[PDB]
Amino acid sequence: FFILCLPHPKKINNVLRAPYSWFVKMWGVGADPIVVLQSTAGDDRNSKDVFYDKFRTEPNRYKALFRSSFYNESRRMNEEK
Amino acid sequence: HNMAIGTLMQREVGREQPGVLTFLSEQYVGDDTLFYTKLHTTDTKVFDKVAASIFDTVAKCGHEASPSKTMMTPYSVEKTQ
Amino acid sequence: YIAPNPRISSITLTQRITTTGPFAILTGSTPTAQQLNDVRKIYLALMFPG
Amino acid sequence: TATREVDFTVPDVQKILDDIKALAAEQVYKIVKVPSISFRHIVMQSRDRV
Repeated sequence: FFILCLPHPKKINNVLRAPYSWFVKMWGVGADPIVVLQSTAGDDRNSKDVFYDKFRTEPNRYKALFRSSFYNESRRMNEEK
Repeated sequence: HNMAIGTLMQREVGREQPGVLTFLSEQYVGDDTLFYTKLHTTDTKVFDKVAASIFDTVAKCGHEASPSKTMMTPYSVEKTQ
Repeated sequence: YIAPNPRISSITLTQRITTTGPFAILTGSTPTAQQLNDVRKIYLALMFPG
Repeated sequence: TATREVDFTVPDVQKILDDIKALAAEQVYKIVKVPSISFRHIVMQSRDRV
């Protein structure tokens, strides 16, 4: 990474930070056994009073969803970037 | 302005592909929206048409939201860095 | 050897409201190599009665 | 050791309600303009009897 910016580091890093941030978001989303940290809070989706349980794994429900054309188009735009 | 756009987001999804993608939360901050929804089908064709009607609502408002910037994922969240 | 069906001793209601069985600390335990050989003696004394 | 075995003791109710809904769109019948064929004839080198 340091060799690539070193020509023009303020311009290279501003356009290479987008596929580096996108890679960490969409990493472990497609695997079939998914390990989560089981949490519990209020009925509202914005409740902050959360209680944590131990780790566990669960089968992914969205396994076949990532065969779509939304992600396949979104991945080649990031490989272009 | 994100609230007036985001309320037009839920209408066209409810009027072209009804019964899918019920909305449960609406968080609007500076230059960001965050919809906590749940998806009612793991389909390759139907989800490809629901995800197309979201971009057609923003583009027919005037803005240009990139498909590489838009996030539609089950197990990842970014909100205010 | 067949362990019993794990949902016999616990029912889950909504997402996070599950029944907790009475022997919840023994069912979530594991036999060592010595304590499993003692199990094989019990199924060696039941198939041969006297 | 807490995440080794894959879990199944909590049945996902939201998945089995999305499959009852998808079962309601199963079109059993069909709408056609002409009914299907039910008799065919073969010619035994004749002009009167098939």
